[PDB]
Amino acid sequence: QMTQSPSSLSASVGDRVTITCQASQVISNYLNWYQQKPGKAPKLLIYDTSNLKTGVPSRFSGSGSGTDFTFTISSLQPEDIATYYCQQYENLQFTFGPGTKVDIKRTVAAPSVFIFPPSDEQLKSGTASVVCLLNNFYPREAKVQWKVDNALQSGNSQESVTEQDSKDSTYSLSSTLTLSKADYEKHKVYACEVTHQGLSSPVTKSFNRGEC
Amino acid sequence: EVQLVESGGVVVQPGGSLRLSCAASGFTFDDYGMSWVRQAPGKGLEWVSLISWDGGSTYYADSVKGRFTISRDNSKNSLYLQMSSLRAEDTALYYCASIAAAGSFYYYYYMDVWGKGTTVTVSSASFKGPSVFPLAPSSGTAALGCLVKDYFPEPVTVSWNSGALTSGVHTFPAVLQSSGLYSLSSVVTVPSSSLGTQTYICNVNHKPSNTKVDKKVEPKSC
Repeated sequence: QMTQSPSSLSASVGDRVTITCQASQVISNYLNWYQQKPGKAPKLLIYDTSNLKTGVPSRFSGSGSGTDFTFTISSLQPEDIATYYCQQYENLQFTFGPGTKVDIKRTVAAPSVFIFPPSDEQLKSGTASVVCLLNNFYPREAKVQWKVDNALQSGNSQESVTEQDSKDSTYSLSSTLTLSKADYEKHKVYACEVTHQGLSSPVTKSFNRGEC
Repeated sequence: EVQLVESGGVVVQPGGSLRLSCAASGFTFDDYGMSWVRQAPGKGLEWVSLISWDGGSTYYADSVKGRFTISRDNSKNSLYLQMSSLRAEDTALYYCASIAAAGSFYYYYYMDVWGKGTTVTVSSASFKGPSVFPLAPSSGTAALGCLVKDYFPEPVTVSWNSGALTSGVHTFPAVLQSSGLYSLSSVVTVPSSSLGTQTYICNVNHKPSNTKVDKKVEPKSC
């Protein structure tokens, strides 16, 4: 039951970042810290609480003892956007902590929202996919609610999110609602409602089945 | 250069067996213990097994004990992971890492060298090329895209206009559906003024099924 705090944080380039770890036992072997960037392998940055691996920049440091450890980035750089993990060796096992995801803080950007009905070519095969796009928003937190004739849909959608854009620091999100053709043709109004802190009120995009 | 290279990750049926390999180069392999660490899609790092320098000691995470066996052949600079009784939750990227030892009596450890990983997919699905459906621009800025639905296994690639269109493109991570097939969307935002004139074609390639598709996306015919 190792912990890390916070689970995610946003900071600007040049900000101090502080990430904490709680080991599951009073440490009796090394407490190490790793950096993992999107799509890449983990990299050791700090070993034995505070020692920098050869070649790691001076802005990284660590401290602690007992069960409580802290990893610091003195001045966040764009290349430091990553997930950071602490790691213990206790009870004859290596254990990695749950990780702390760091992204870039920028100004709030509300999503631009788009809904896409199922194509007639898809409906020929017996399934309907309805897609809702949330484009170029910040921060990451956003909620999509699907409604069909005013019935809230749960369990029948999936979503995914892009990595933070390297140039504008935004995210985008795609959600797909899937139903059978038979179910699709029993209902009229398909709606995606988006909640985000940049929107005064939630935005709803909708269509009526069969309309141009 | 010091390096570790994993291989052997493929699709394997639930209940099945698979052996992964890790080749070491550029250092004295038998001076180091070795570890396997895995990462399930979208999840954190999970250490799973380790082995001492000569193979005389092995250890496992409770999640894999009794199903996985770590071994090494120092004459071949190779580390292996034999997996058996595989489960959907064993689907992951598997990394090998060397165990550096230091401090008093060399009792203290860190994992300093890592490979790039090999991918294990535990599934009973068989190969399927995608169906590519339009996300038609609605009737300023318009959005359009392609829905790349119902393929197996990963990965697919998507380009727009043969790579000439990159600005405003977002290709999303795939999702694994409850059918066992993947789906992915790729979108682009473009000037509404362009919808009458400019052609938009998504180029989809699914090598595991030998499927290339070019899909033109336009406003709906009403």
